[PDB]
Amino acid sequence: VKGGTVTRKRRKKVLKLAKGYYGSKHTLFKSAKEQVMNSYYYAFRDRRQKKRDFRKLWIARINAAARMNGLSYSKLMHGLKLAEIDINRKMLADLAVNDAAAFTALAEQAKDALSK
Amino acid sequence: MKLHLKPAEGSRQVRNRVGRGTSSGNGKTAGRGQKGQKARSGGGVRLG
Amino acid sequence: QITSAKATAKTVRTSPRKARLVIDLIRGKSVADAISILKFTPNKSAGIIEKVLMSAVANAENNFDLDVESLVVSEAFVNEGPTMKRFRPRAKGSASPINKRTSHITVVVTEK
Amino acid sequence: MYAIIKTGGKQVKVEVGQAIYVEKLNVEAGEKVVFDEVILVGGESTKVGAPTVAGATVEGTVEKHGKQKKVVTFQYKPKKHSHRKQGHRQPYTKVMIEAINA
Amino acid sequence: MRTTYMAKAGEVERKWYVVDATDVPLGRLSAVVASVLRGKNKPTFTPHVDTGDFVIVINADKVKLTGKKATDKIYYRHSMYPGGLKSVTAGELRDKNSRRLETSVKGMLPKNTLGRKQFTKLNVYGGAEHPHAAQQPEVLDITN
RNA sequence: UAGUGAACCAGUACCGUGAGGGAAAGGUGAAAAGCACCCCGGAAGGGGAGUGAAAUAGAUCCUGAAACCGUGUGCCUACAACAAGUCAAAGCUCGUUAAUGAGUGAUGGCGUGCCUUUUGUAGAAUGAACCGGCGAGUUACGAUUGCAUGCGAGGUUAAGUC
RNA sequence: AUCCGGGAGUCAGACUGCGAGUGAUAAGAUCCGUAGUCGAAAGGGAAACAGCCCAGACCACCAGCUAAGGUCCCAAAAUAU
RNA sequence: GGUGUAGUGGUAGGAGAGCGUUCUAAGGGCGUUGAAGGUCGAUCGUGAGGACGGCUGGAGCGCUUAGAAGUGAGAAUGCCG
Repeated sequence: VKGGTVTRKRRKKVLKLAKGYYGSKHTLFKSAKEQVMNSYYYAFRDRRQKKRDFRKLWIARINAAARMNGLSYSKLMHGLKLAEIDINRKMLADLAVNDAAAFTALAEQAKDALSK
Repeated sequence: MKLHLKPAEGSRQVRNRVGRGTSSGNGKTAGRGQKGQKARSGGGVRLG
Repeated sequence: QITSAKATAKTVRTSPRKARLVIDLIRGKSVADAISILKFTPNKSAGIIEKVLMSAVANAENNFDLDVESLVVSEAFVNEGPTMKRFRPRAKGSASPINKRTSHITVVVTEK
Repeated sequence: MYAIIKTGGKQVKVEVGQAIYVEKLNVEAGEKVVFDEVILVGGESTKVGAPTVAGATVEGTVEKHGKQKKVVTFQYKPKKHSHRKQGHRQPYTKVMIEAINA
Repeated sequence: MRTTYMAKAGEVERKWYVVDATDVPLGRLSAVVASVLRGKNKPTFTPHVDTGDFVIVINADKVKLTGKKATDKIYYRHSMYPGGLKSVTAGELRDKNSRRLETSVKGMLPKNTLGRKQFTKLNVYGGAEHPHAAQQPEVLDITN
């Protein structure tokens, strides 16, 4: 049994996952398999640091727009969870950017709750 | 039953081929582990 | 109709790097300037691309065209040919190989 | 119009005449879906509610059942001998939106 | 993929502020000023786009150094030659080059290519007067 | 690169005084009909014109991959420390096995290759210049155990003849 | 958990908390008991760090709550009382 | 076979089920209106892998059931070009 067209299907399926690599890779079948493996490590990591990053982004934007209304960067959280309001922080980020009237309404109810 | 065939159930096993890549379970030293004279070629002491 | 006659010359005994220098001095220039440039460079790969341009001009004259004075060198290539292989006795018994290389030179002459 | 709606585990903004990409719903193509939990209603005079504003139903219809692209997840551990190979491809449902709260 | 404002390079409008420095220590001036220049205290971040502002600092001759550090915070430079430390400075820089004391904010920022862009929005003047009065700056009180 | 070392003028060429050692190299098309004649050039080589279904089958002649060397161009690059990726992403260009499209990438986060051997590796322990081909638990005779099949207080042939 | 059979690897271990010995009550020393982690363990913290504190990844998501450790700026959260 | 509860890190190693190459047999098929091979593609499956279309190419090759092996390459200070 010869080994005719079994290796090339492998190696070209490896290369077609390796287009756009800075240097030699494109054209070396030993050193293009390796960064495919390391790219899979970084893909595994970075699917689980998308979710970390956007919490930090929306927290920073909520902090800015909350300090715009005199409330500190955290007392919105305690104030809304006393007033039983449970928006995701993504949607508080979009309202804090766009709807200034609605964000001031939410901020005044959070002022109203912890004013006991 | 004609030429174009069924064995009995459990009548015929397949094989286990050894030293063919590290995901079958028997690649890189073939079910023999690390060094020592049970792991050379033709090693192992006589019986008893 | 057509334009742009060709002319090549296969397996010329010159190294291919040292003929890529001269062809950098011709790309995009008219035929009137290029022969005058190639007569005043004292290299070996001057006296070859001269003959390639003259044969391409003669193809364009005596097959298709007129207007010798409206032709522009638009493309020029150097490609590597079959290398010979020899040896040489280095000191203390051993030996070391020696390439002997060849090039394929083409010139395309459009009108403008 | 605004309707910040809990669907699945997530929250989406909603207007009229748009599409959402939602996790599966066990409703066939071209039928009616009524989302019930509404957190905020917008427009001009917003109606902030302690959770699920009463008297607020969001209708809508389903276009398709389709999938995302594959997510190739290969793990290895260096200088030892390992290969786990998978592939994963979640299904999703579009939703056309009609008639934020009647 | 969903909806958050990744702001663009030509949407953000910038402003011009004036910050006094009469008897405030270095750390807290630099803290508030360095939190300004990244574009914080605005709800329109990116971690790319220079959403910052412009800071002008007045009366750099009258910045507090609390307790000691008047004769003590010896800065250091080395100049890539043997025997080359130059500990020339002290708290002397309150008098000579009170602009230079442009180090205790250059430390406070990242050291990317945005920590070089956003550093060029400080204009620190030792005296009490702008040259920049043509651009209409505003005032920031500090109870921070 | 298999099959004799040897498909071809091979125990030859070549190596050692000698006994001895010992290679590489198959394929145009059906038919040589293997390019008359013209032009450039000292020639080699080429462009027309023809033969031919095809000459990008023109004699190194079926198909013609990879490293390697060139030409043209859509996007980017001259204040920048980069295991060279991935995640996020403005602009510019393009239009597919129609779908939650393709190329490129200003800028920001995170991040010390692959094997083998070790109590321990990024190691400054040890191996690879690159690409392609070849290149390692098999068979005969016995022993033992699991599974299956036919008979079952019985089972079963061997050498040998047609 | 025991019994009857088919098939192996392993006999160089480390450091940390706690009892001892030799040592100079010196060592990332050496040699023993005893528990954990590493070997065969990825994720968070101690600037970076196999062995220390928290905790064991079938897979996807631009949802939520806490541990160890933290909250002026690089860098997310009190310039908290 | 709706639906509950529980589980799914891993080296030496033990166990189970599949992908792919060449040949043999039987059945059913394709091919000068273009087979094998090569190149490009934005396609399908959980995996090894399988289709379809565009170009090149010029005489053989798939599919189903069972069988037999010179049955799979990234490393030997590997051998040949």
